[PDB]
Amino acid sequence: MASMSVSTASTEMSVRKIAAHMKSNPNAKVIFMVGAGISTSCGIPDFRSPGTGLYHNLARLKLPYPEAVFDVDFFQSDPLPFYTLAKELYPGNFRPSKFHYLLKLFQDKDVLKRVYTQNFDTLERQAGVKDDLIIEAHGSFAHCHCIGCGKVYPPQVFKSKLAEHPIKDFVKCDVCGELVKPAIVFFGEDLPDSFSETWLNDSEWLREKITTQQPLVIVVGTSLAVYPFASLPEEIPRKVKRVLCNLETVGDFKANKRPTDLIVHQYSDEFAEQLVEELGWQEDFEKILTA
Amino acid sequence: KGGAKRH
Ligand SMILES: NC(=O)c1ccc[n+]([C@@H]2CC(COP(=O)(O)OP(=O)(O)OC[C@H]3O[C@@H](n4cnc5c(N)ncnc54)[C@H](O)[C@@H]3O)[C@@H](O)[C@H]2O)c1
Ligand SMILES: [Zn+2]
Repeated sequence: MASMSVSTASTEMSVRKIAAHMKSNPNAKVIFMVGAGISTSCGIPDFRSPGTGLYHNLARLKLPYPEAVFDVDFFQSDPLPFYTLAKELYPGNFRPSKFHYLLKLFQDKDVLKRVYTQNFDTLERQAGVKDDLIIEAHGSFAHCHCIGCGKVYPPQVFKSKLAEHPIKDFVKCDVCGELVKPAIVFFGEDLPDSFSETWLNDSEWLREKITTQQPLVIVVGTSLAVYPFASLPEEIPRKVKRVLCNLETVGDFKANKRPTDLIVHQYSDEFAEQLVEELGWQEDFEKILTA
Repeated sequence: KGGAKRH
């Protein structure tokens, strides 16, 4: 939970512009669009990084390259790399960051319209963000289905396999015989229907507020390289203010930058602490932290 | 919808 600024430069002033826009439009709400950057301070090992215990266990197992672990044809051929990843990443093995708790503060103040997330942690929900405000664009472990017929399975049947030494005898469907997996969106599958359907309602909400008060969309801790999520920032209305809190300028904010775009080069946890101070909400934050 | 999860 302690943070520091990324460089000698202060970002307090940029962050103060953000707080200034919410003080001027006090019943306006914010849409957040987040990725793996916001969960780095929680100690979630990156499966692409050498140097993690996960990476070396997956290499030992003959995984050809990291993202094969999220590839349906590979999993069908050999489910063990996926099961080993799950055993290490499964919810309940980490705790939410100070950034995750900022979202829950924004909900308590009724200024959260929706969070769109690329992460399959579920730390937004664990932190107490309501179901109706979350869109887990790449799925989670909380549902499971037969890859062959779609039959539904409680998540606990897959869970119970991961506590076994060694892991063998994978979940198989009692109707068709194919593998059952978690509802994690693998590369090459479509996203859940609620992704497109809710962005459709929220795109319409963004346009209608510019003609009345004014809304804010803040993108944090993502490289905007995975589609179709990363088509979102380009689809934000021309007249709706966009903020990027990211170690680097990426995506549509580097390709096609907009006069009102605000870029803040800062660690998501440090961003959270500066925003809460520039908002005046120190007291209700502190209390959420110590529960 | 946007297509399938890709780079
Ligand atoms: N927690 C998770 O569910 C999780 C963990 C590890 C990898 N992933 C992969 C990540 C992913 C989506 O790409 P994505 O979100 O864009 O990941 P990414 O790893 O490609 O990029 C994260 C971005 O955030 C930046 N970053 C890293 N730490 C911080 C920080 N503390 N504060 C601000 N910015 C930071 C960084 O500059 C980078 O562009 C998927 O394909 C996943 O499979 C998800
Ligand atoms: Zn089946």
